[PDB]
Amino acid sequence: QQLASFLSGTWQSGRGRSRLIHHAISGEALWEVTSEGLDMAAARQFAIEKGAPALRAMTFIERAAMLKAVAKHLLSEKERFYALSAQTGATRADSWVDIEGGIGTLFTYASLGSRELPDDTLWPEDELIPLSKEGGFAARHLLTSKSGVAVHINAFNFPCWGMLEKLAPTWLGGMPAIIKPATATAQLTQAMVKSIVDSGLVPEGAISLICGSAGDLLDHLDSQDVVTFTGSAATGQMLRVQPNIVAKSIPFTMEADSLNCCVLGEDVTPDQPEFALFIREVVREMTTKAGQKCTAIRRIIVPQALVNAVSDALVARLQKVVVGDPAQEGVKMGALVNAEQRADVQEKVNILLAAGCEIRLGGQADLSAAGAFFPPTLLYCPQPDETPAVHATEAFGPVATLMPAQNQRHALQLACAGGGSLAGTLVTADPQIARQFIADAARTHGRIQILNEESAKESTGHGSPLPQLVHGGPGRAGGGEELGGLRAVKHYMQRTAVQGSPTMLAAISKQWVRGAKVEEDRIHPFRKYFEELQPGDSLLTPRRTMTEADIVNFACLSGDHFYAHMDKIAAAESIFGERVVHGYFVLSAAAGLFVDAGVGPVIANYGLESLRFIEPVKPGDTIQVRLTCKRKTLKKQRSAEEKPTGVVEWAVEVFNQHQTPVALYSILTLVARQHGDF
Amino acid sequence: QQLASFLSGTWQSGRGRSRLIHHAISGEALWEVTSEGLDMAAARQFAIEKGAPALRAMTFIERAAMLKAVAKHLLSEKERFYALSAQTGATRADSWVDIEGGIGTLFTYASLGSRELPDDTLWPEDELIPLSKEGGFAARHLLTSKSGVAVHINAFNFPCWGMLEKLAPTWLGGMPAIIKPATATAQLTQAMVKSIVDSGLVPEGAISLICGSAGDLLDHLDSQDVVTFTGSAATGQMLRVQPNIVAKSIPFTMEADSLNCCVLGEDVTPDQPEFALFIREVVREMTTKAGQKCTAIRRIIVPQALVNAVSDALVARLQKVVVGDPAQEGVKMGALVNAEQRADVQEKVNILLAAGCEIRLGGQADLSAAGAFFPPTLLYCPQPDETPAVHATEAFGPVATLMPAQNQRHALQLACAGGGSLAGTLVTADPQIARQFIADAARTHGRIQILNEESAKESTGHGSPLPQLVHGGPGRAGGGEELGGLRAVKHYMQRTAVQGSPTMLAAISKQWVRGAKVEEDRIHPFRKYFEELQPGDSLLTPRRTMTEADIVNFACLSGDHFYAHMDKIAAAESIFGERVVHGYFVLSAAAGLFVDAGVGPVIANYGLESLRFIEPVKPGDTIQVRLTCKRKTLKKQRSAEEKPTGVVEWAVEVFNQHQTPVALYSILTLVARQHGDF
Amino acid sequence: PGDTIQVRLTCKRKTLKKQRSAEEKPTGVVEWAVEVFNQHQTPVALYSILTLVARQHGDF
Repeated sequence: QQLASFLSGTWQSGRGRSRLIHHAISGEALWEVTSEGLDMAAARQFAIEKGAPALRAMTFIERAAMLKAVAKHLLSEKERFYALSAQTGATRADSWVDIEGGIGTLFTYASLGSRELPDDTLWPEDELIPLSKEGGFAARHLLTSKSGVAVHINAFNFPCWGMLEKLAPTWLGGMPAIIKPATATAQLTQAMVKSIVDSGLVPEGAISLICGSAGDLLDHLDSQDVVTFTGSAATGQMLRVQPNIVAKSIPFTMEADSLNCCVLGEDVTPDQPEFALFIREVVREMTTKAGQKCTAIRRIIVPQALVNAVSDALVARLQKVVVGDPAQEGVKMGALVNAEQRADVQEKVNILLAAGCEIRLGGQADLSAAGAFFPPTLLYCPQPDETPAVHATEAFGPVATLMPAQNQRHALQLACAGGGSLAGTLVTADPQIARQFIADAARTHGRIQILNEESAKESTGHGSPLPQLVHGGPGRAGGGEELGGLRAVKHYMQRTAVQGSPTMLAAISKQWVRGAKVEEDRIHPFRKYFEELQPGDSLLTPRRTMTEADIVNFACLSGDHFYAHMDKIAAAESIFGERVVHGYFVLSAAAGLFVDAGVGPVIANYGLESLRFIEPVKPGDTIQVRLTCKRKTLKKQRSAEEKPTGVVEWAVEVFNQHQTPVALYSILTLVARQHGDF
Repeated sequence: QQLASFLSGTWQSGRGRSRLIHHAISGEALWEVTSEGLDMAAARQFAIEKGAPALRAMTFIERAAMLKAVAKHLLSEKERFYALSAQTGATRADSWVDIEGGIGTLFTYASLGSRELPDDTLWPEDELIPLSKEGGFAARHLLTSKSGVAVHINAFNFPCWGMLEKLAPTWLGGMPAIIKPATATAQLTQAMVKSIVDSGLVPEGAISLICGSAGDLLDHLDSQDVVTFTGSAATGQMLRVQPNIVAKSIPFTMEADSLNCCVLGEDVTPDQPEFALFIREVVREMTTKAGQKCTAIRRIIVPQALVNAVSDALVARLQKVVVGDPAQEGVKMGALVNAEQRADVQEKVNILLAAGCEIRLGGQADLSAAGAFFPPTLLYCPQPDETPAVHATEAFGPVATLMPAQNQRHALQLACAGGGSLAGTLVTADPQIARQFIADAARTHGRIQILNEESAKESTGHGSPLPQLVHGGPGRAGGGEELGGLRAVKHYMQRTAVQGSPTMLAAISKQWVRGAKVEEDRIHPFRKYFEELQPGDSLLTPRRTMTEADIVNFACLSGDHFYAHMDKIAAAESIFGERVVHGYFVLSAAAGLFVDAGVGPVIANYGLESLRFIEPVKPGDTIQVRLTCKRKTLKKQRSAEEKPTGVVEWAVEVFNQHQTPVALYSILTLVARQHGDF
Repeated sequence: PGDTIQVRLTCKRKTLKKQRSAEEKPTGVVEWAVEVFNQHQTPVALYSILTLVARQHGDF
């Protein structure tokens, strides 16, 4: 039953030297995997000629909606994925984290995209940068999709999460994806790819899959493609010096093995809740998915005095973990994915012992049984700062090393001796200890959690990467960065500075910018439905002369009697030199000048975005407002009942009688549409 | 006279095989350069043991002040720099570009840093991310300095701008720098390093200088270091696969040779001003410092019909450029820097001719003269889309190739045929043309300018990278990114997600976050001076019950009679279902509840940052405000006269009587300090 | 109009009130001196206000 790979739009396989996928529990070879003789160049050309322009023609909103649809469809069919995940040696909870976290990543990126990306195919990322004095020359930065294909080489740990956490920003960025899973678990990736393809929800050529070897696919890439790698450091570093990849300046992100730490702060005593949650945390991160997560804890750093009590508690809670076939009731920790991984973990443990580690629990595994089971293992390092192997060697399984520290600073040095890690944890109740730990050791960790009693009730965990937070680390951890919210979307896009006149920048951005041409229409802009509005639709209001009576009435009604408005003596000694009008009254009176009173398309206001008070307004000044439609963003109907709306941002400029701007800001509104999209 | 290297705090030189620095005009060898036998490992250790912690102890405000002081001291002594620049073959305007642009980059980064970086040693880049339902578990992203040293390997084009361009963000990020200029022009870099060092304005070990070869410096770097390279693509791609750099995941960004284009829009005709400014632009970019800038125009793409007119105009304007010794009155364009560079330019021109290019203006130089002069060379390519060498070969001199296009889209394809460029220019007057060009060709360009009549008045240029805009490009341009404002500062820092309870995150951040512990005083916070204020100092105000009278009075005073407030019939079928209170009146009444009236340390309000209206406020509801000090930022006294103030951001939270929030926002404020720092 | 006023509020006289029972809250009577000045610091109004003020400790 050879495993097919989906490329050039067809399901096909290869012929030659194979590899086998065994059952992690029984040991039977239940899949054969090979991709020899497949035209890799044809697959790349297929993804580029028809997948990429199809994705790029969609606006960001349409791509986010497509992410959401795909997530829903994948969620409806999760039972198939659970049944396949059972073959890899996972309990129901590990398959849960993998499956449900991958789909939840899709949902999170869909939400972020809908909420904060433009309704366009281009993405203007910052505000307009003025580069002159009369305003004829300005700049802003834009992001456009790269035109190539994204190749994601994933590791066996998370066959579904590891694919979707990369796939979601790849599509949100507008790029097709060629996915190459790890051979040892490709059967679970294939089924999810087949589900996505058979849903009909994504464009043709937007997703390809290589089961087996990539062949010479990297030799055919050019500078508009991107490559991401997850796995062993040797394979990644070999890929990093790929002659084609270095000749074309192809972006390459690497995520290697890291030695994640968990530190116990000096301030805690064994009679505190922090001690118990620390023990529970170390055990959970040691034992979930048999400790095969990239973020699983590998080094435990405790104060010298606490070592014996900590070791007693760890072995006590850790002996109560039953390893076996999760289909049996009473099993809490399954097996490694194959006997090869078991041999690798055993030889790493043997290296650590040969380099000066004592067994506290279960160092040797049954290296002959059918299932790839490993017993939970807790090691001890007595000379932590002169045993350099414990800071470089990572057994990729339920194995962790306890080690002592001193004076709360030796612990920081030991945490940094890892050489760059993905995740670290500090259990403490003292906020100053946590400040010191961050300021000293954040530079070697990609993610750090301070774990006290309050955070422990809803904390997601030491080993769980959330889609909103970056996932990566320096040095030993590869150097790359994933999952930083929209930070990940930007890795599939080119950033470009665009210089020119404001009017040109407005036309290019499809958003109005300061100083650009406007259009006046003799119909108030608040009477136009969403579709009739264009950026640059502008209204000059009538004037209102400020008076002393306005200062008095506003101070009274609001209750703000700040001396700058109500005290002549104190105002004379201020920077302005006399009494001025309240800034909030300038804001309110401006709204009074431009707001259309009667029922119309404008539904809500709900938001003001960047208000600066530039010049003071005095009694005797006359103010006037220009209201320009700045940006529009359609909102997708989440049902057939909801009335179709869109978001409109408006630029507001308040001028005095010298045409001098005295206030600048944006308002957000909800505006109704004439045509919904169900 | 041998050029010294400043490493380990001492001025020293090397002994062995040397390179010679010849005068570009006369040809005399006036410097000898070698660094053999210098302890590079000692230099790096000197940078990281005393330069790096010294820079890291400074807040971003102090490092910005140090940048400004260094820029001033450099500007005062610019005559020496101009004199050493004369030796390189530069007219007064080219040296002005280099010297004043480098110093202006320092000034700009000082300004950006003092204006928008925290008064701390850590940089919290984003707002708090809630990760729980009850608010016990959240996260935000921090940036902290890396521990290592930054090695900047610079090119000969811009010996002053090329160093300070990288040095400003390196220091602002808290990293020591080791500068390695190009040997051919290291005399100008040495003098600027001498100025900086004998100024006494920077910490010890914050800048080192290697004149000549780098020896084995790259072999001794670890994961906390960063490397940058500008120059030849072969040398950079060799550095990219340096075995130590790849084994340790050391960040490495490369900038190489790019074929910058300049398209003429289909809309323009010879009778338009666009045509004249297009000619002027191509000629200025061709002849400024002999066309030796990385952003010089190399490919001119015009419509097939305009080809002969453009070729007449370019030749005419370009014969008027007098090349010679710029010390002679009447010279407009100087020499190249070396006879070696002149030979390289000549052989690139010969390759282009051998690949099918027509001479339009002189293309043969004097390969025996003492000065390294090259005449302005304008080539012609008759069949642009089938001679691939015109899109791959770059003569680093006063050489540019004219080529024809068709149908407005062949020109876009030609622009993209360069394989990734730093800069491109489109001359047009039609904004739709500009939008099409951007949307299709931004992905292969790092910077693009739309050049019309309005922008021509104050346009800084095609070839001048401004410090606010990114400087880089994909593919053939190396793939790197520089100068993007604070974007470049973040390349010398590590980004880290920190999860925990809001109280822990507030301690780590030194800024109050939503949900964190506050502290109340019995003294109103607005009566405290800057130094007495602490993030989290908080005031619960008294309550104000909203009535129908308040709605009527505010609508009357402000003029806003929007139906949701004043029309009970229309409000009946709104989403709220009855009349509500104006959001701006909620804002004003909140200010009335918390603002202290009497003269105190609070000087100005001037700002409101992120206002959302969460829930409607109805008549009969009672509101109460919690005002919390969120973030403090000291402002440096720019004289001894001005009063010392600081910037305080305040968190405002308005609650109704169910303790439900109805408005959240921040106010900015100027607060007087007790003690200035002159 | 154009004059600026400022007030000094001074506690003038305190008089404790005996609790009628063990139930009623213990208050006292405070008379306050009020002095309103204009910007030449000359007084423009003088008067006293009476006030009921809550006590911390009753005497049943």
